[PDB]
Amino acid sequence: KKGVLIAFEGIDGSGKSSQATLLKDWIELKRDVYLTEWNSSDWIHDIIKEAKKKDLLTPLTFSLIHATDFSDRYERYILPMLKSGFIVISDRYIYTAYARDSVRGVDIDWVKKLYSFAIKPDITFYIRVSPDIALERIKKSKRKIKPQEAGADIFPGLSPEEGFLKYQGLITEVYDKLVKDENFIVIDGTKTPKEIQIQIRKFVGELIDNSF
Amino acid sequence: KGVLIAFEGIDGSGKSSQATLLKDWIELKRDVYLTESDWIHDIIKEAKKKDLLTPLTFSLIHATDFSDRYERYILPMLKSGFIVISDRYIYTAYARDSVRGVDIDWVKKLYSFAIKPDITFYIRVSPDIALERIKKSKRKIKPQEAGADIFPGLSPEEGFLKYQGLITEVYDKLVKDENFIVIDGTKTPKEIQIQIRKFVGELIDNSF
Ligand SMILES: [Cl-]
Ligand SMILES: [Cl-]
Repeated sequence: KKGVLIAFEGIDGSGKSSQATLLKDWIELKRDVYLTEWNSSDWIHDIIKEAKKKDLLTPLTFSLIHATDFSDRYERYILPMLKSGFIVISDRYIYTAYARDSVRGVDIDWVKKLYSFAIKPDITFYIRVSPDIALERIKKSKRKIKPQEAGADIFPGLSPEEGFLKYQGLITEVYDKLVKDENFIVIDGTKTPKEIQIQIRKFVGELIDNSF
Repeated sequence: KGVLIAFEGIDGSGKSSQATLLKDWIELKRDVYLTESDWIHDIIKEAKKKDLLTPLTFSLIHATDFSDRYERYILPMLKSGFIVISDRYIYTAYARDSVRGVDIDWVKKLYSFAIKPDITFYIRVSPDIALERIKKSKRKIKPQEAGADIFPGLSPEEGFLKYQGLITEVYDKLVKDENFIVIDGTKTPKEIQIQIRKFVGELIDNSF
C-alpha cells in the first residue's frame, strides 16, 4: 500500500550486498520490490567525469558530482517507485557518501545538508564487521583487493591489504558515529549470513505488517 | 592581500564587459585574474533525450562546475595575492536556482564553501533596456537568456523580458544583506567603467 525505503550500510566485505539481495529475494515473493546500489552511478556522473578526465578533481567536486548524479537517480527512479508503493532496497545509501566524502575532508555538516533533499530510509541496517574480518573473507575468496577498496587515492604508499584495513577502518568509524543520529539498526556481521538475514527479515516483517 | 571582485546583473546588463575592462585596467598595476563549461551543455542536451532535468539537479550541476573553478582557480589565485574578478559568482546561482523553486537558503548552504567577495558590483538595468540593446546590436537571444525551461513556447525575446525580470527581483533582495554596490546600468559603458575604476582604485591604490 505504501512505499518503503530499506537501506544497507557496511564496508566492502561485510556482506551487506548479499544481505540486500537475500532480502529482495524474500520480499519479492509477496510485494513489488526494487533493489539498487549506491555504486550504480548513472549518466550525469559519466558525462562530468569523462569531460574532466585530464583535470585533477578535489574531494569537494567529487562530492558534488556524486550528489548531482544521485539527485537525478532519486527523481528519475527511486522517488517515483516509492510513491508508487514499491519497496526500495538500497545496497549502500547516502550514508556511504557521508563516509567517503568526510574521510576525504569534506565537512560532515555540509554533506548532510547537501543530501537533505533525499528522504531518510524507513530502516537502515548497518552490517558491522571489523576490517580485519572483512579482509580475511576477501583473501579466502582468492580475489584481489581493488584500489578503491584500499582507498588508494588517499593511501597510495600502502599495500592493498594495509590500505584496505586503514581505509575501511575510517569508513567504519564514520558509520559508528552515525549510528545514534541516523537510528542505524546495528547487526553483528560476524554471524552467519543466514542468521543475519533472519534477524533482518524479522525487523522488516514487523515493519511491513505495520505499514498501512 | 588577495581581493575578490564580483560582477552581477542580468544578461545584457554589460556585467561581462565591465568585468573584462576592469581586468585589462588592473593588469597595468597589480596581479589580477579574470574567471572564465562545455560539459554543462552536454548534460542539458542529454537530459532532453531523457525527458527530465529537475531544478535541483540543475542547481547541483552548476554548483559542481563552480566548485571546480573555485578550488582550482579562484581560491589559489586569491591566496597568491592576486585580485580575482568574476562575472558570475554565487549570487548568479542564488537567482538562477531560486526562480526555479529551489530553496534559496539551501543554495546559500550549498555554496557556503566559497568566500564572499570583497566587492560586488550589481549592474542594474530593466530587462526592457537590456533587450533593446541586445537587438540593437544584431545578437540573437539564446534559450538560457529567455528562461526557456520555465517559459516554454514563448519567443526568446518575450521569455527574456519575463525571466530576467524574475532574476532582477532576486538580485534586488540580496542588495542590503550582501552589500551590493548598485550601479545604474543605463549609463554608458565608459561612464560605468570609469566610475568602477575610480572606486576600485580608491580601495587598492593605497594598499599597493
Ligand atoms: Cl566501504
Ligand atoms: Cl568506500
